Amino acid sequence: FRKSGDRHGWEGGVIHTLQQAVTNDSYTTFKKYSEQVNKRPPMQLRDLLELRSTKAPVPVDEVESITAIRKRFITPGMSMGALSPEAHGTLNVAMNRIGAKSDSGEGGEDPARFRPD
Amino acid sequence: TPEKVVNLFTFLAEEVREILAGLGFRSLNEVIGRTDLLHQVSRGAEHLDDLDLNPRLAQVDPGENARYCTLQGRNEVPDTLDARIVADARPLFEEGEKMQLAYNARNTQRAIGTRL
Repeated sequence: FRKSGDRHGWEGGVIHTLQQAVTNDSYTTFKKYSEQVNKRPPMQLRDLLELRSTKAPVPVDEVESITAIRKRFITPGMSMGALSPEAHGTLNVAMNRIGAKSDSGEGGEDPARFRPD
Repeated sequence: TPEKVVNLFTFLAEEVREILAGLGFRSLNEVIGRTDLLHQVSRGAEHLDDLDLNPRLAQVDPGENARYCTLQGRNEVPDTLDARIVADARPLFEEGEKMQLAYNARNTQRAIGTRL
């Protein structure tokens, strides 16, 4: 990245916004993050598609619970050789805590981890 | 001594057996809810106005449901949000690990978080 041109997907301001929003729990800050991301001019195919419907809006309470959606995301594998063991363990702990499925990767796994703490 | 209480209840049941045999029945289910077996005797020497115990013997016909009948087990009760938790938190009850859950709560839902 340079200030001349060649727009990228991750710049400084967006990174800082995401980090502050995730460390401060301010969901309004995350909404500002999402508005900052979606506001950039087209860069991918998925920025050339609009979505519409025909029925009436439905209040947000009727939408299924948050946990039934969080249990759908997964964390793709990342080899223990690439990133330090601390990050691997933190990702595993968090994902197995919310209930989703984390991934190990190619670098295998330490046997002493095969039991809960 | 507990033997005293055991003997006391044995004696009570024995007397009940004897009087029920003398009455002309065979079990307790045959007598619960019947008031047409009682009668009133008064004290004529006291001359007081006879206590009108008649309303205490008023017998209303039960229809099809027996006077003593009762269903088995406790009466059911609708389920709250707690059920939705005990299905999504089963890893806790099988391994014992930390858990963080999130939900929307309406006012109709009652006693959120007692079954767990």
